[PDB]
Amino acid sequence: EMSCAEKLLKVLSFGLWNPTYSRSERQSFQELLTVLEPVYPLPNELGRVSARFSDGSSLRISVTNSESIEAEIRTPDNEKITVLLESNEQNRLLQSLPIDRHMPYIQVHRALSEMDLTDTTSMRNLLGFTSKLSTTLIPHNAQTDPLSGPTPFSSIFMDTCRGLGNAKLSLNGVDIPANAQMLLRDALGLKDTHSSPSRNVIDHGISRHDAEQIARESSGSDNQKAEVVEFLCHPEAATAICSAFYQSFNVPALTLTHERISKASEYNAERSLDTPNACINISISQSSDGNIYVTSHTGVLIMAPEDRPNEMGMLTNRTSYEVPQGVKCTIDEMVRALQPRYAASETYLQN
Ligand SMILES: [Mg+2]
Ligand SMILES: [Mg+2]
Repeated sequence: EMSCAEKLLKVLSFGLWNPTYSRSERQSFQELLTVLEPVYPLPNELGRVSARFSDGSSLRISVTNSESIEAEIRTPDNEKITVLLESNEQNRLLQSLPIDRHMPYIQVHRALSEMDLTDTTSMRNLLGFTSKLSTTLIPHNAQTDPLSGPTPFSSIFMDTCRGLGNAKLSLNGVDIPANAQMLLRDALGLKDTHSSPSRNVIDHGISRHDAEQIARESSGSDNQKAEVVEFLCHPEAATAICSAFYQSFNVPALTLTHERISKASEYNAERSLDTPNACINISISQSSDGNIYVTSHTGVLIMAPEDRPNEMGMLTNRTSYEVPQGVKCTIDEMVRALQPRYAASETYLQN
């Protein structure tokens, strides 16, 4: 029967919300979608996405600047083919990929029927889904620019302390679980919440011994573990990982959605629900030429007015950037060199 990559390709071609799927099938297909990862795109691509499944199959999807879609599928038989896909109103393919697009509106998605926003777990679950869906590019101004103001990136290492062990993190699609993230925080030298990385890490990256230990705890085949190790030993791996946690990345998105942010906050207060103020989902990618790419997602709750059709949902902010060679893990270096791009979506719970 079909490989995972082939299953995912089918779901994407025909759309996750296809009438023939039951709720239970829709749920199972969403777990396949979790394997999709945004990666560094080629110069002619608006977005590139990659999934490597444990059955040995893989799917890489490229969207050209002209929104042409190509999907390279590798299946256990040794077969390797590139399929041409088209996005239409029926499949919502373009909407079902972790890519940024210019659009006249912030993209709206529907959550699966079983999703809710009761607690930490359910909120992290929703972000697990929305981090795989499309976002709309938003402009910043001097007021909302994460890279402007008196002290851009000043909170970065506290943000990293806050995020590690409390975030979804993948490196080349290899999930780094909570305990491995705590090891990673130690390896960076972030011993306490008011500290910055050790000088040795800044200059040489994470030690090979520390990198091995972190990769060991993580998912992945042995080859994929080697990928993670080689990534971690780069001085700019520390820059990538730390910079990804910046709390101010989503300020443009928060500003344009401030009423619905406020309504969600008031609604949860009123019925005493304990939800986090934000959830974090990060995918870092290094290409075989060594180029490092960060896609960082922050989800915050939103709620539409009572008289509007929707109720509770999530505002997802996607921040994308390259970490250039020679950018060391300091505030000044991040400010000097990083040039992020910002995009958002709104995803609402169903009836
Ligand atoms: Mg790679
Ligand atoms: Mg309403």
